Amino acid sequence: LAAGAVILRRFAFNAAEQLIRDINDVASQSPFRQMVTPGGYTMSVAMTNCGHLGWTTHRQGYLYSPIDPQTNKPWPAMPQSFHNLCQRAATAAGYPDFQPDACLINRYAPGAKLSLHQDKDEPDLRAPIVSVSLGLPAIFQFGGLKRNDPLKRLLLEHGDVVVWGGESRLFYHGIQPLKAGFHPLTIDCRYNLTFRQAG
Ligand SMILES: O=C(O)CCC(=O)C(=O)O
Ligand SMILES: [Fe+2]
Repeated sequence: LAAGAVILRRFAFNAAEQLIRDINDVASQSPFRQMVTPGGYTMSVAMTNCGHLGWTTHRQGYLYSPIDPQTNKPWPAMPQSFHNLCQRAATAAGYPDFQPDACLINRYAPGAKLSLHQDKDEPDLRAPIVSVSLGLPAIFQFGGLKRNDPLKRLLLEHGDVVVWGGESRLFYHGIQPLKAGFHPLTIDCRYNLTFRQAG
């Protein structure tokens, strides 16, 4: 249960293969990299971005940049497959006007994890975030408006799309260590795309 959240399991099943081809295309321009947090610690999840803006870590904290700090070049353009799926999911969830200008791409290797955090780097917290999972299943955990609220667990599997809007948009959340396994399309990892209106 998550007020404001719209869970569309297997919604992206049909576009999965194409999405994976485009993730590889994006990674060819802006390679996956394990960003270092302001405290000086390497994240276990590997990331990259496509679209006008990209989420990244900085010395002063977190922020969106139109330039890839590693390549010093713009992030790859938002592929059509990405925009089309996000549009259908957003509209289906009730957000037909949602127009993302950034897509953070996370890659989870076996054991990779993402500790509890809030996504508050966006200008308007009223705009939802569309999440698309691919490959191996992962346990998504979330709490409440506070970092010490009751944590709930939700398994996200290949093709699962969740539109995080309303109150859920501000919930603390994370991903538990990815259990080892095999998937025909991603082999041994999980991918997650999150579309955001960062501009
Ligand atoms: O991988 C996930 O399902 C969570 C992605 C996320 O919330 C983020 O990276 O900010
Ligand atoms: Fe997040």
